[PDB]
Amino acid sequence: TSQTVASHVPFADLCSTLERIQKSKGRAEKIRHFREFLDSWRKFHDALHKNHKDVTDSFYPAMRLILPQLERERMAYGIKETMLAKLYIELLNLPRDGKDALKLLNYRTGDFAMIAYFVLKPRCLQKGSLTIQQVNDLLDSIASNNSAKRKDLIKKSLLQLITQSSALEQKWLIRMIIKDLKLGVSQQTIFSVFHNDAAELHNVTTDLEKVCRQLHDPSVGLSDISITLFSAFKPMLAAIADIEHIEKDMKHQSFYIETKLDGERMQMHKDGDVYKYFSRNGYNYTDQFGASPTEGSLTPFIHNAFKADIQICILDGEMMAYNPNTQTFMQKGTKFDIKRMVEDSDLQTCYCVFDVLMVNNKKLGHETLRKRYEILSSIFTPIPGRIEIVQKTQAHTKNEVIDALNEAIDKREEGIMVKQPLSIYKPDKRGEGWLKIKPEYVSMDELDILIVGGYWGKGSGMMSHFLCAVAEKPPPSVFHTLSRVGSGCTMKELYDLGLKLAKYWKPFHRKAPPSSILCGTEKPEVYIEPCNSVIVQIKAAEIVPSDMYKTGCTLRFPRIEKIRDDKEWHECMTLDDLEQLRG
Amino acid sequence: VPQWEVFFKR
Ligand SMILES: Nc1ncnc2c1ncn2[C@@H]1O[C@H](COP(=O)(O)OP(=O)(O)OP(=O)(O)O)[C@@H](O)[C@H]1O
Repeated sequence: TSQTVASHVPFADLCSTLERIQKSKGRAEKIRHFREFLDSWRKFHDALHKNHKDVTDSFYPAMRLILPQLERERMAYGIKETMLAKLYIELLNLPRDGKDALKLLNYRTGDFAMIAYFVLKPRCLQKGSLTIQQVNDLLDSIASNNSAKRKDLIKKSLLQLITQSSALEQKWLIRMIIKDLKLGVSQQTIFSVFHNDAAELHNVTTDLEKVCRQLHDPSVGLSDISITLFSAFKPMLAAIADIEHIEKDMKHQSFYIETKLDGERMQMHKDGDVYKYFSRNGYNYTDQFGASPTEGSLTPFIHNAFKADIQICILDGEMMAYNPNTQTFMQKGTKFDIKRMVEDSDLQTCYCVFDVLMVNNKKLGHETLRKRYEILSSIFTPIPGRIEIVQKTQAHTKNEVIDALNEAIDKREEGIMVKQPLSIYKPDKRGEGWLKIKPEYVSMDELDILIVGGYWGKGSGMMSHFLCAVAEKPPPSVFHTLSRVGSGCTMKELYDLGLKLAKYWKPFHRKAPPSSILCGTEKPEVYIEPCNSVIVQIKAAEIVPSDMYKTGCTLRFPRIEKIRDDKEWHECMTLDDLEQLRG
Repeated sequence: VPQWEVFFKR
């Protein structure tokens, strides 16, 4: 009658197993102790359910305490080490000014659980009373009441966990709440011991419960473990690659160079008017983006972009904040508050899709990437700034990838992606088919130089690039150009700077140039008098020889990091400085 | 009804 194994196993039996494992020296011994607990569970299960029919009961109530980091059903506990300290100080009735109280309070980073254990052990002699199931009920209570900001009920659930458990169970309970058990055995090892297929399964369903239920019998595997509709799969990952080796790395055959967006990795699951969104760690973001075309920040706007033949699909991409007025994606690192601006409709959510894993009743994971891309084009018609196919192009040249990387950094992207056209989709696997390339930046990151010129181009107009200079050391009235740098308004402060500078630009005349600003072959469309301009902080990979600038050199992969409006124009970097820097 | 104590501590 709805019976469960967890309802018969003392949490104490779980914690003694954990203790034995943690205290065990070698991998083999650690594994042994786990197999022993597991096997008892499985044999008891068979006994408990021999007569029972169609049972959903499994190792899950234990599994989730053993791998607390993978809990997805329960929301956050919201319990601080310092909050426990206080509860424990009051409850154990410690001298409020004594070493024990203070050691719990002033705890920083011996985990807290151990410090707590050594205070508890002399004082808390009770034998434990709770089943694994009851521990789960109480943890559920904490999470649920956390979500509701019902602090008092939270205390009461905790007080039932503590006063009902032994000292040793509390040490483990604390680790289960912090979600760091410190067993000295990887979660990969845990899955391997549980079932040959546990890890593969977990990668395409970020769900311990399904993993435990479906693989409850060790001696029967699953085949064609695959991405399935409404199951969070772990994203495929890009490995770092040095530019020098790329041609080899892409197997000396054609490859894709795709835009690298720094957003939130999000997967979209679609069946009709029903949508689910999962983040990279397998959390549900459907409340924000929209379950149905009538709800949320995205779904109502993209629902009708899906072509007529499309009833079911699974997409992988990045959520970006798009600025409609400048047609620009906003970078994560800004002084400004992106989520609020998206909620205030100053920015909007844009889904940039680079992959598709299922279309209708058809699984795509084991298709060539090239085939997947073809299919992607058929999935939906893009709407700029809401749902888009990430831009890609074919290439086979190390040369072509530097071009890509140069233009990427120029447009204030932070790198590029390189992908094998024949590669298949491999959940949670890093590298393999996908590489990422970024500049080799050298910590040179604090180049503070003056804006002396600008270039109009794409976007609202607003400027696409700045020309920057260093100061000639005065006995500052003369500057020497050093580099063009991308100006795109990927952060509002660059946009605000533009409005600040607007009234100061002056037409640059090659045949009658200003004296305060000395140029190489690179001339700006407009310039600005130095006393009217602003220092920007520039990150660069290196300084290289160049006749385009007066300094006789320029910056490789430059990028504005900060607007240093906290420094007067005359605080500019000098040639003398730059010379010293090159060494 | 199978009892847990004999499956674990055995
Ligand atoms: N076009 C793309 N195709 C596949 N994956 C991508 C793409 N763009 C971004 N990603 C994933 O998103 C990540 C970017 O996240 P994030 O914003 O942290 O980047 P970052 O901090 O600028 O640098 P890094 O990429 O090294 O983390 C990439 O590392 C990659 O795993």
